[PDB]
Amino acid sequence: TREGEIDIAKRIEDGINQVQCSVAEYPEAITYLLEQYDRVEPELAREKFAELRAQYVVTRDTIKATAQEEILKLSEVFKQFRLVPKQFDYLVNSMRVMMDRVRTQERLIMKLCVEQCKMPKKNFITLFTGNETSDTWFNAAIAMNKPWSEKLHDVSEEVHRALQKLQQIEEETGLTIEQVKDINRRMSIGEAKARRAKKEMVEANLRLVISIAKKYTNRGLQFLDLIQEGNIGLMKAVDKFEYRRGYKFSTYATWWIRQAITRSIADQA
Amino acid sequence: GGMTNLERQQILTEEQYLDALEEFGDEFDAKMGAEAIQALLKSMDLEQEC
Amino acid sequence: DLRPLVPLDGGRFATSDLNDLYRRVINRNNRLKRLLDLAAPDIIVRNEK
Amino acid sequence: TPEEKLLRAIFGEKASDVKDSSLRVPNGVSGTVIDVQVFTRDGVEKDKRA
Amino acid sequence: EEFDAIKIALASPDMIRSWSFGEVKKPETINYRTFK
RNA sequence: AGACGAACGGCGCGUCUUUAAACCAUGCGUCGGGAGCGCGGCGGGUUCAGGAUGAACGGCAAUGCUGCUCAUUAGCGAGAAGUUUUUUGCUUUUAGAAUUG
DNA sequence: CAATTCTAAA
Ligand SMILES: [Mg+2]
Repeated sequence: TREGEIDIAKRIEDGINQVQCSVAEYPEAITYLLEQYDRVEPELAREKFAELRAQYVVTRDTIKATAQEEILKLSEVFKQFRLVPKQFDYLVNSMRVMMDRVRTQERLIMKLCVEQCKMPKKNFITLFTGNETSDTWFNAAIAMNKPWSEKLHDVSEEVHRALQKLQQIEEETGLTIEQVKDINRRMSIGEAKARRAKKEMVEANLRLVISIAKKYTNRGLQFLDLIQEGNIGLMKAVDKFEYRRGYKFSTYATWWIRQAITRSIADQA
Repeated sequence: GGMTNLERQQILTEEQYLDALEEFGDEFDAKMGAEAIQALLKSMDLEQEC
Repeated sequence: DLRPLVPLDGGRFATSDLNDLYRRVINRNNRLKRLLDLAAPDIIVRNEK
Repeated sequence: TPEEKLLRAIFGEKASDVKDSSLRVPNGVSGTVIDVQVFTRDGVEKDKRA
Repeated sequence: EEFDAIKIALASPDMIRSWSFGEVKKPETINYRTFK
């Protein structure tokens, strides 16, 4: 089923492209990237990094319009770099930690709406969504004096300073919380298809891994140990899987499976 | 569930889960097993609901 | 002592059943510990749990 | 000792030791033995009393 | 110890660690050469 | 005939022969330490530093050392032998029949 | 429903 794996690979490339684009769209991710590059501190790499610096300064000088086409051409000129596993994972980790903080802010704010006043979900979704920073939810909610709009002054003040803490975190980020949630939605979208990719890979590849593992049945080691050890070996083999090979799938598994089973029987048997 | 039209109690099995995952990775907090139910019990508050 | 295992002759025993049950539970818990050590994939830990 | 009970479960060869479980009259029962009656399974050496 | 009433309730994990004296690790029981 | 087997000893027993090893792995089997406090301290852990090991440590702690003073066990029932040793010890439940008050 | 026999199935 070469279609599944080739789709998974190209779409993983798409997902990492999208999150890198969001990083280019996000200030402090770029500050972290340049900080760690300076800490690590090839002429092609050096001139590419000089181009990155020039791009960063010109884009941050031109925040005011053409910045959309500007970040588009930043996206196409920023994708020439191959992503190291550790570095990419760490940058993704930091920016998802930002995402977790923003999620915590979201969490805190809608506890201040949902249960304390038994807010209807549909009405809150329709009304609150869209602005997130205005009086459209602070003292416009009291405006219509609907049955869920009289016991909000008692909580509007904690909503208040919670959201000023939220805007403090906003200037900590730099681009308005609407924009931040949009880009976070974009990266989460790409990551969602990435997880679907690995999901499809494992679910379709279950049959292949059990089929290759079934070759051994009289080792004396449990059929269970066979399957999980073979599976883990095949997964770490697939983690850098190449579709360019003309060889079939089982060819790219026998040695890893064999060594994993050998270690298993040697250790616990 | 958060601001994603998700209900705290609705149960969605594997294939609807795949669909929802594609709809949303975040704000659909996919937890499974005892841990899931355990976490849920922590969220619920008694006296207000009481 | 509440679940004694009489040594009557070798491995065979006159015992309360619980030795077996504890043995099984400890085995499976150790196995799950191994999985979480090795970062195996989802469905395997699904079967484990 | 060790290596013996293991051998005991493996094949088993016990020392020719002796224990006695004769039939004693249950206590508080006087008597006067008026008859004895012996049964032997076919194909065994008999006894003088038989 | 000469008590006067029994209270029953659920056992918090801290209590479960309070009662015991140390974690139990291996499924093995005895030496099987000795009975130690 | 002696040696070693987590500290000492007795005995058991594995191996070796003037040597302390080896085997094994909560590093073998089994009995014993009239006394409590004191002295230091085998053994075994903690902290630190060194870069694969050195130092310090006292909760505790062995073989020992100078001292102060609190006084001597045992399941049950059968059985054996000579105040002393020694053997043994239950498939009980589930029903059914007859008979008591 | 307290024993007292005997039998039979694990
Ligand atoms: Mg009467």
